[PDB]
Amino acid sequence: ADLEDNMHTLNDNLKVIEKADNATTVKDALTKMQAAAQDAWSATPPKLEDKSPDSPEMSDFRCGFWELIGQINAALHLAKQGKVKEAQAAAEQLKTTCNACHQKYR
Amino acid sequence: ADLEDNMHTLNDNLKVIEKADNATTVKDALTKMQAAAQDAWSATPPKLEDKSPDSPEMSDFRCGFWELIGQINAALHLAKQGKVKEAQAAAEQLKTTCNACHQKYR
Amino acid sequence: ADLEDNMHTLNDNLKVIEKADNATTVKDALTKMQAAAQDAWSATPPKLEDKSPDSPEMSDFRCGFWELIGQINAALHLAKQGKVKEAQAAAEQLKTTCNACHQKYR
Amino acid sequence: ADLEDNMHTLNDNLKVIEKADNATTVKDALTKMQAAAQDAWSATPPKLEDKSPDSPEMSDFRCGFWELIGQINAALHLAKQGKVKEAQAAAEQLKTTCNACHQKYR
Amino acid sequence: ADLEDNMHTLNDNLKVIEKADNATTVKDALTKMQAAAQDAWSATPPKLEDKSPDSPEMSDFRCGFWELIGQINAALHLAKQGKVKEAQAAAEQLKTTCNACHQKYR
Amino acid sequence: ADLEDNMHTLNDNLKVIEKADNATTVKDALTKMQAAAQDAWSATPPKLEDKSPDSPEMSDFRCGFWELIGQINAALHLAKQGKVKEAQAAAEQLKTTCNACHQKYR
Amino acid sequence: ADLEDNMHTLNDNLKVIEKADNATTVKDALTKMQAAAQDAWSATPPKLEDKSPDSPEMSDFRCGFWELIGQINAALHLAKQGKVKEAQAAAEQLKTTCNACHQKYR
Amino acid sequence: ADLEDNMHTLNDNLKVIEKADNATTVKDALTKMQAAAQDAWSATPPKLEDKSPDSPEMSDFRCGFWELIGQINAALHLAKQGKVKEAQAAAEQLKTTCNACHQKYR
Amino acid sequence: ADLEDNMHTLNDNLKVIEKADNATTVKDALTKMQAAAQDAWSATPPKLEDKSPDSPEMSDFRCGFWELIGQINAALHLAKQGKVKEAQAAAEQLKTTCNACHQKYR
Amino acid sequence: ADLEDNMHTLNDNLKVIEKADNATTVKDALTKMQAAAQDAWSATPPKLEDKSPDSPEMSDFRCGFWELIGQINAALHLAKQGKVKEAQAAAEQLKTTCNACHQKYR
Amino acid sequence: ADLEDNMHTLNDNLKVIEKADNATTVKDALTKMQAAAQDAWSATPPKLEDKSPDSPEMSDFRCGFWELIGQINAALHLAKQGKVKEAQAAAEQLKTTCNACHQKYR
Amino acid sequence: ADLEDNMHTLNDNLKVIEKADNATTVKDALTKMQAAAQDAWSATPPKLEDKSPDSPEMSDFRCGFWELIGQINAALHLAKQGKVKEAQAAAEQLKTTCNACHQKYR
Ligand code: HEC
Ligand code: HEC
Ligand code: HEC
Ligand code: HEC
Ligand code: HEC
Ligand code: HEC
Ligand code: HEC
Ligand code: HEC
Ligand code: HEC
Ligand code: HEC
Ligand code: HEC
Ligand code: HEC
Ligand SMILES: [Fe+3]
Ligand SMILES: [Fe+3]
Ligand SMILES: [Fe+3]
Ligand SMILES: [Fe+3]
Ligand SMILES: [Zn+2]
Ligand SMILES: [Zn+2]
Ligand SMILES: [Zn+2]
Ligand SMILES: [Zn+2]
Ligand SMILES: [Zn+2]
Ligand SMILES: [Zn+2]
Ligand SMILES: [Zn+2]
Ligand SMILES: [Zn+2]
Ligand SMILES: [Zn+2]
Ligand SMILES: [Zn+2]
Ligand SMILES: [Zn+2]
Ligand SMILES: [Zn+2]
Ligand SMILES: [Zn+2]
Ligand SMILES: [Zn+2]
Ligand SMILES: [Zn+2]
Ligand SMILES: [Zn+2]
Ligand SMILES: [Zn+2]
Ligand SMILES: [Zn+2]
Repeated sequence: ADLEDNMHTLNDNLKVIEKADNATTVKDALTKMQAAAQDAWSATPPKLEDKSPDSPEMSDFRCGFWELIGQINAALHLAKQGKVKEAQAAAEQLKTTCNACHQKYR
Repeated sequence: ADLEDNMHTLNDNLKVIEKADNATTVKDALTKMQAAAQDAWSATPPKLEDKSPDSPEMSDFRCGFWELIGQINAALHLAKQGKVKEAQAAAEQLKTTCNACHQKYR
Repeated sequence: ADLEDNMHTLNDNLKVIEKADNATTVKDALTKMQAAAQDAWSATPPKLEDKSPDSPEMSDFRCGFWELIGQINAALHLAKQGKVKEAQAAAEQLKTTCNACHQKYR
Repeated sequence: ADLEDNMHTLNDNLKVIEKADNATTVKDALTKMQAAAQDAWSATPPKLEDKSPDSPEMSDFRCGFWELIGQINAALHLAKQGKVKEAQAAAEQLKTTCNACHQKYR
Repeated sequence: ADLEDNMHTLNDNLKVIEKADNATTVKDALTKMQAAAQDAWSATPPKLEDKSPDSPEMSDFRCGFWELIGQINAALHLAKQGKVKEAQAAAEQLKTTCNACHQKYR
Repeated sequence: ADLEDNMHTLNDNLKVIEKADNATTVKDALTKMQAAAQDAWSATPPKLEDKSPDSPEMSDFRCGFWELIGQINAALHLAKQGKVKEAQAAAEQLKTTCNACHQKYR
Repeated sequence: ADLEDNMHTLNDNLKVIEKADNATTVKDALTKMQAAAQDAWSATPPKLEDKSPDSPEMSDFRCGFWELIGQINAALHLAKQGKVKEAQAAAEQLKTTCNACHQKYR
Repeated sequence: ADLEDNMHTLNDNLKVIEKADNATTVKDALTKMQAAAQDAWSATPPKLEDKSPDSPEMSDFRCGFWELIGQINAALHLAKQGKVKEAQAAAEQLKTTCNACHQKYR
Repeated sequence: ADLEDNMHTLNDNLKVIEKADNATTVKDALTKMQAAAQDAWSATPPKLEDKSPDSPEMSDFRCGFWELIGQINAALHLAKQGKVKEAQAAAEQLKTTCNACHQKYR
Repeated sequence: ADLEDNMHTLNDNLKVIEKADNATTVKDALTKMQAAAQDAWSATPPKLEDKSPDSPEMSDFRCGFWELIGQINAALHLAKQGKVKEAQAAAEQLKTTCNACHQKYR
Repeated sequence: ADLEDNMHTLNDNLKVIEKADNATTVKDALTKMQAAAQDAWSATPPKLEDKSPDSPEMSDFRCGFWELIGQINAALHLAKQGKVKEAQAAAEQLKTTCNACHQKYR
Repeated sequence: ADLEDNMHTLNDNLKVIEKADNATTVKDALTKMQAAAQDAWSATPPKLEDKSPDSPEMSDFRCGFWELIGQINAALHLAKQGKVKEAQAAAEQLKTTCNACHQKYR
């Protein structure tokens, strides 16, 4: 998957997460996100095509995915316990990371 | 994944395939369509919910999926061989099986 | 397992599913049922031993089994989500499929 | 494997089946057929190159492989029990499906 | 599975074993009996709930189950060696174990 | 792990189970208790080293551990079914087992 | 393996352990002893065939085997920790178990 | 496991590692510690629940965990080589990392 | 593998990649660099041995590896797609991340 | 598979390879030749049945297979790299090892 | 296992195979023999410790082992087919290979 | 890997072997050699590019790798027992095979 494909995947499964009524739908959504983020953190966004890889921009970009992956895991921790409303809340809090990286680098 | 979830998956991956430039991307997108159609065949569409599980439209519905699952495999055969533009021509040709079921039951 | 033992398995797990009070017992009963039905779909029933493998009755006998596994998958989908009562109700609708085969071929 | 390769495989292992004197030779032959049929049912025969995939010809073609796979499984059921003569008989009965599809579509 | 479910499972496979005509079928019945006796040994029978788990009754009840699992393993030993009649005679013999626990705690 | 390590492990997970608010957390605590009780049953307590392994003390010490592993398995049965409160009441009950062995060999 | 085969296996690995000069070799000998003692505990010795499986003799015979498997597990514990001499002294000690059952049922 | 239970696990295995006399106990303690720290790196500590997921404190909290797993990997590297005392000494240096996090965030 | 062992691995595989003529060779060499960098991130370089595990140079060191591990994944993404000369241009570009860390800490 | 069974396999797959247009087909055919030659090396040809297992013709026979198994691996190396016409030139060159053994022992 | 223990294993399983009454005991004895012979083919016998690794005697010693595994594979091939007496007779021919090595090198 | 790549691998790990101070470093080095030799024995050296594959040169070349693989296994046998000095000695003795094949065919 390219970068855009993986963003589309995270976004879709985020929508599945809010629509869900049970923990298994949520669990499986989060796992697909977890795979899209893993495939994506090594990508280079078009806005950073002329930075060296070592620049603080590109390492802040990598930092955004690791923070994203951290809270995806936190949401999965809740889902695997059956706490559907608490997982949906945790998944909502994930958008702060989404937006922060979008403001700077998208 | 409910039925429309998996319909959305099929649609997204049709779009990934038409724009790809390698067989790896195409292969993986096909594999996801395979997963989606397997989760979808045992579902009752809304417009068929009041007709018996034996009825010929329920048989004709689940027959449509195995025809789809067939041509996905066929396309997947071409992609596993590196034949990327023929795997893409087979994915383009998947739409007439999509339309046929849609005209009848969507 | 022979055909008669698979049928007795299918029937055992309907009682299990109906008396169940949690989703784990239901998913496991529905999993054994999928096992018994997979093994039984290739069998030859006493009253069709007379007949050709490509006869209409044998093609229909087999096709009645593809529809039972279908509905068993749908009910497993609910049970995996923790919806025990929806799972119970979907399994009770399965007896439409048992009856339609029995009338023709038992 | 192309379609012809897989037909050659089924035919060879069918010959191995009649030559056999033990259940393991038979079991392993049937398993190779089972894989050739799986690889083959999504193929398009030259005689159906101009039918749409949804036509009753192509779905009857798919139907022939599923009936074939059903009795391969039945033969394997016998072989895995040690019943060598009964498996060889079941494997012989498979030729009806072979011939029926050959008459129409080969 | 509760205790009663696993008892019915033991019963069913005793019948399956007596009518079997090959070793594969007895082995699988013995395998399922083993899985049943393993889930059941830690359960509490209705007539021993009013009692501490370290009482000799709970100890003798668990003792009966390990006696049963040994006789199933011995029978499974013979079945894995193709001795259908010997394993069948062994399965019949362990009825003496089922009965011993029954006129005690059932 | 020595015997003392596994005792501390048993103790920790009893506390974890009493404060849990979901089934996933009790199941894992029970799973770890099982792994602990399995490593510990073949150990020799300090007050039974001066003794042959076939003495009734070593036999009753090992007897206590199999009593414990049964009660953990019964509790694990309820937890796997989502019955958090029942499994929690079951975990509390097996404290009677921990104490019985303790005022004997500790 | 019959009972006698597994006895010879126990004997061989006792000798292998006494002459070993490292932990890997004792661990594997203890592992094979474990596999031997597991296959053997459900067998019936020649001098206890004239007897019901719930007699104290069959119960004490099976009791001896669980005593043995515990001492092998304790020795395996030390070997996995690299304590060759301690595991070697532990293997020698369980000769007292082999002898106890022998002047009883052999 | 919650954050507090993972911390109690991390602390348990430091005592295990310090009192250990072989490399197998150390590698296994260090493996449990890696488990507890992996599960805890995505948690939210009481005193930061107030705060944004992309706040400096949460980014720092997470980053303090990447350094603890790092050092735990290094100590596992030694323990896997059988260097128990070097492994013990590397683990005792781990408390620099525990302290630096506790001062800021406990 | 100590730190210089894994540095040597990275260097050798950089040379394999520049001279390869297929993506399989490049893919596998990249996978080995992945393994090497995973074993290397948790190591303390000599010139940093006296600075605290918290120090910003230790953080800046282990940050450098994840930047390297990132671009290896990125190159590995291109190789898995068959893009051999672009996977090689990405491996050529890996050197500026090598130099950057070397100028600072080698 | 008896010896002539596996000879037939080798022959069929030589023909698949010469006509293929991709490395996937060639790879899989080579993998099947690998399986066939592994099953075939430990067989005694008819014209060598009365010569001792030590005899130099039995040694020279089983030496011929490892020479064949070698060049199959070598061809398989080229196919795994995508070099389809060089993998096919190596498969064409396999025949001189076939002929050499045939002239001597067929 | 050392060379002498592997030989004692090889000899143990010949007696097992000769006294066996079913194909399962034979296949399992022949499997242990293949294990012992695989581990022993790289050993150095007492009377060749004097000698070079590329000496004619060591090359011959090793080559005598490739022929023993060969014949053990052939006998396993029969035992896997349920031909216990043919398997027994093929194993009794194995002692030609044991003798030829012993005369030269024991 | 080409032939030269694999020779470089064996040589590197041989250097790691003499530098090592523990059995795990040695074990892992030998395993990487074992894989390089496996990948290499089917190769054709430049000096034998004009020999037929069946010539005694090319089969002596294959013979050199099998002797090499035999002693790599012997060294691994020692390493897996913890005998580091004895494994380093066995690994040193391997150079005779290296040199012998280098004199003739390199
Ligand atoms: C940086 C660390 C990011 C994080 C965290 C997330 N996204 Fe993102 N996103 C990012 C970039 C650099 C881009 C631009 C890609 C490009 O090719 O220009 C995007 C884009 C998207 C899109 C648009 C997809 C498309 O069709 O082009 C979507 C739908 C999207 N992003 C969604 C999304 C969600 C839901 C996230 C959190 C769960 C998220 N992104 C995080 C960079 C980063
Ligand atoms: C029957 C055998 C079908 C085949 C083959 C395909 N689709 Fe489908 N589709 C089907 C139904 C019954 C429905 C309605 C489902 C509902 O719950 O209302 C759909 C719907 C879609 C949608 C929209 C989903 C939504 O927004 O609710 C899409 C985008 C879609 N289908 C796409 C699609 C594609 C791309 C297919 C083949 C490649 C395809 N469908 C096949 C039934 C069937
Ligand atoms: C055909 C496609 C069938 C479907 C679907 C189901 N059943 Fe069936 N069943 C079928 C036949 C032809 C027979 C008779 C076979 C014979 O040898 O007589 C049966 C038998 C049963 C039985 C009695 C079995 C016995 O112990 O003798 C039962 C209890 C039974 N079947 C139950 C059952 C249930 C609950 C089903 C749906 C879940 C079901 N069957 C489906 C053919 C077919
Ligand atoms: C349809 C559902 C089929 C079934 C069932 C079987 N076969 Fe078939 N076969 C089929 C077709 C459409 C063709 C023509 C392929 C082509 O490229 O034109 C064939 C051909 C064969 C062949 C010839 C192989 C060749 O070298 O071209 C053989 C040997 C063959 N088929 C054998 C065979 C056997 C043994 C079957 C049952 C076990 C069998 N076929 C089933 C279609 C179908
Ligand atoms: C104790 C050590 C037992 C052994 C060994 C066997 N059985 Fe059992 N059985 C036992 C109890 C305590 C009960 C009552 C459980 C309850 O909840 O009431 C039973 C019951 C049965 C039943 C009746 C189930 C029903 O739904 O009516 C059957 C059919 C049964 N048991 C069968 C059975 C078989 C076949 C056994 C040996 C193979 C066997 N039991 C052993 C206690 C014990
Ligand atoms: C015997 C059959 C026992 C059972 C069941 C349980 N315990 Fe145990 N316990 C036992 C002994 C012989 C000892 C002494 C071991 C020694 O080496 O001295 C113990 C000790 C404990 C301890 C103290 C550990 C410490 O480091 O001080 C604890 C906390 C403990 N045991 C807990 C415990 C729990 C929670 C149990 C049930 C779930 C349990 N024990 C059962 C013997 C036996
Ligand atoms: C019962 C609880 C036993 C334990 C523990 C051990 N042995 Fe055993 N042994 C037992 C019996 C009933 C028999 C007779 C079996 C028969 O079929 O006659 C034996 C026999 C042996 C033998 C002789 C085998 C032969 O072929 O002659 C040996 C060498 C032997 N046993 C060894 C052995 C060892 C080494 C044990 C402990 C590690 C051991 N036995 C324990 C009963 C029991
Ligand atoms: C942050 C990155 C931390 C690291 C690294 C370590 N600890 Fe920690 N720990 C942290 C917090 C924020 C807290 C308090 C959480 C709360 O809910 O109050 C803790 C707590 C502990 C405790 C007490 C746990 C309890 O049972 O209440 C202990 C014993 C503890 N921590 C130990 C510990 C050790 C040994 C560490 C290094 C190996 C370590 N912690 C690292 C935050 C962080
Ligand atoms: C830090 C984040 C580094 C990155 C990225 C790379 N290297 Fe490295 N390298 C680093 C250090 C601290 C050292 C010194 C280690 C020591 O123990 O002294 C090295 C050393 C090397 C060496 C020589 C090793 C030796 O002979 O002792 C080589 C050949 C080397 N490094 C190569 C190399 C390559 C090819 C890299 C990227 C592709 C690379 N290094 C990255 C620290 C870091
Ligand atoms: C010895 C080292 C051999 C090598 C290399 C190959 N073959 Fe072989 N082949 C060999 C023998 C001893 C026999 C006779 C077996 C018998 O039981 O009579 C054969 C036979 C064949 C056959 C015909 C089999 C039959 O119909 O009975 C074929 C088609 C064949 N061989 C093909 C073949 C190919 C294609 C090879 C390399 C690619 C090859 N053989 C190698 C011995 C040896
Ligand atoms: C060389 C290639 C051999 C083959 C093939 C077989 N044996 Fe062997 N064996 C060989 C040697 C060099 C030795 C002596 C090693 C020593 O340290 O003295 C042996 C030894 C035995 C023994 C005695 C083992 C002992 O306990 O001391 C036995 C019982 C034995 N060998 C049996 C045996 C059998 C049955 C074989 C064929 C299946 C066989 N050996 C093959 C060398 C070789
Ligand atoms: C034949 C059976 C060989 C054995 C055993 C070993 N090596 Fe070798 N080596 C061999 C050949 C034919 C060649 C030439 C390759 C070429 O392309 O010309 C080599 C070469 C090497 C090299 C040089 C690598 C390079 O950069 O070209 C090295 C470092 C090497 N060989 C090392 C080596 C070691 C350490 C061995 C034993 C463990 C060993 N070789 C065995 C053939 C054979
Ligand atoms: Fe139909
Ligand atoms: Fe008792
Ligand atoms: Fe940072
Ligand atoms: Fe030779
Ligand atoms: Zn991707
Ligand atoms: Zn989408
Ligand atoms: Zn779904
Ligand atoms: Zn069956
Ligand atoms: Zn029943
Ligand atoms: Zn194919
Ligand atoms: Zn053929
Ligand atoms: Zn249960
Ligand atoms: Zn332990
Ligand atoms: Zn046995
Ligand atoms: Zn957790
Ligand atoms: Zn604790
Ligand atoms: Zn390392
Ligand atoms: Zn074969
Ligand atoms: Zn060994
Ligand atoms: Zn022996
Ligand atoms: Zn290679
Ligand atoms: Zn190198």
